[PDB]
Amino acid sequence: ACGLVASNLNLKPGECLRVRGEVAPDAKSFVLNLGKDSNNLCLHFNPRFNAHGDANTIVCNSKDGGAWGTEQREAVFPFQPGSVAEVCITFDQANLTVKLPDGYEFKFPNRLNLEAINYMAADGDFKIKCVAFD
Amino acid sequence: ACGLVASNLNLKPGECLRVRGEVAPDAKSFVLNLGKDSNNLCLHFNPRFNAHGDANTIVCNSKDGGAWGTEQREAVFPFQPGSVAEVCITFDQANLTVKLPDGYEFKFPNRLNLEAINYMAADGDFKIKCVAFD
Ligand SMILES: O=C(O)[C@H](O)[C@@H](O)[C@H](O[C@@H]1O[C@H](CO)[C@H](O)[C@H](O)[C@H]1O)[C@H](O)CO
Ligand SMILES: O=C(O)[C@H](O)[C@@H](O)[C@H](O[C@@H]1O[C@H](CO)[C@H](O)[C@H](O)[C@H]1O)[C@H](O)CO
Repeated sequence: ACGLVASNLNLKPGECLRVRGEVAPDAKSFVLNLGKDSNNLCLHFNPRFNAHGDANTIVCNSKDGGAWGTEQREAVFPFQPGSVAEVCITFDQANLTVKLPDGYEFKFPNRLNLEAINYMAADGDFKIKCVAFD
Repeated sequence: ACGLVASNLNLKPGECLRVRGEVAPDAKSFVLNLGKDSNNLCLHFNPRFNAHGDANTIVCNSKDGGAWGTEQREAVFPFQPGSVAEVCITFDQANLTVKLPDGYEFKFPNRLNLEAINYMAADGDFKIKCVAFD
């Protein structure tokens, strides 16, 4: 919405999307959105340092034809304000797999049954430095 | 564009944009477009392997409010079909500096009044593997 927006990614099941960015020193929250377009997101990835009453919590959700799905809250938080963070994402028909710094990872269901990821957007307190496709 | 489209790049003067991609084995042409949007390009970078009657020539141009400017052709063509190529681009108010594989570097005048570069699009026989902001 205000950070980097990319489309025509043509990311296929099995392929690895790597994103490296800078976490603001005064970070409250940042967002990575993945999906078909801005209205159809298979992953809304929202680490909240201190936002919406949440402290040190990753919130995940989907968006289907403009409507948000049910929020899932993760158990882990390997992010520090004022540091460099890398996130790696892959997916298949059933699940997205998100790999985090310090060896953490979680799965989030592929609620939209997407077979290609064509859209990515960053927002909030995260400056993208590098994007790569493996 | 069938290729990657990126917006909100916020590339400022003196900053370096690095693009790595695979050139198709039967490549005829590829395009990197940089500017404000699809109608307003401070750089249209178009290596022609075999297109528009041209052979192994880099064609550069600008686009201003939908109108193509005066074409310039460069003297070197350090691109091989079926290989990986990195291109680095910096800019200031006067010129864009394009650094090519095999060390060659050329300048293309900045014909637009751009404070920052916010838009990038790739097209043709070039598959983007990595984008980095430096
Ligand atoms: O605080 C809550 O539990 C509440 O459900 C909020 O998380 C929620 O906020 C939105 O969640 C979305 C993801 O599900 C996005 O992160 C939005 O940016 C965020 O506003 C509420 O629906 C509104 O406060
Ligand atoms: O052959 C020429 O010299 C002539 O100028 C062609 O290069 C020109 O082609 C267009 O050049 C643009 C950049 O200046 C873009 O690359 C367009 O895609 C391309 O068609 C002629 O207009 C071709 O009819």
